[PDB]
Amino acid sequence: FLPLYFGWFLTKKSSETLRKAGQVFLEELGNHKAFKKELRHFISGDEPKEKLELVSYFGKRPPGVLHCTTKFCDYGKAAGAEEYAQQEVVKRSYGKAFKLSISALFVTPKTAGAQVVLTDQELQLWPSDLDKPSASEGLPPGSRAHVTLGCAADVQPVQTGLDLLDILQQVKGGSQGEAVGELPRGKLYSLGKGRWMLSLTKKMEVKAIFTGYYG
Repeated sequence: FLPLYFGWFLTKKSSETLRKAGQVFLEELGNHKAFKKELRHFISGDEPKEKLELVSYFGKRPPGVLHCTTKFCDYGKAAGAEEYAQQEVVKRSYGKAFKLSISALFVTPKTAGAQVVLTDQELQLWPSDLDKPSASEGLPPGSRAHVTLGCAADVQPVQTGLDLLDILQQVKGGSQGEAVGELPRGKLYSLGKGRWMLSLTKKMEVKAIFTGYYG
């Protein structure tokens, strides 16, 4: 019977490779004071001065090896769960390997992730009844696809996908900056309100298995 959720779980090698790249990006935001000051300000505003390690702040992360979620099923209880799981494409894809393209890394006051750009084949596994469709209104299907690398202590890692969409909505408008500058792996954008996106000069391909997770 049905899992807590379905998704693509990264292999040991790829999970550590993405983990490290996330870490380094947090350290770059934290090592340069233009960047840290602004993130620290939309995190804590005018709270008592306090030291902040971004890698520590984003220490919380959903259980299990790193993953890109498709459908939350809650063991059959969530809406659309049986209809998702009965699909031949899902049955067929279970236990099989995929490669996920990571196009960007992003951080907000609530979360740290990697944007996934799904192939057309992988989109056949993307559900069509996701919550808040207004949030991705006018964006291609599969826009919120992501791997959550960390989130702040009182944030549900589901927030990560909404944070990504919000960034993609702003960049569809053009309220993206010109890049604040270059980092080793690409152009860095300050979108405002403590939101940062690193657009990778070259996409990272990470290996993963499509399967189900139990709690």
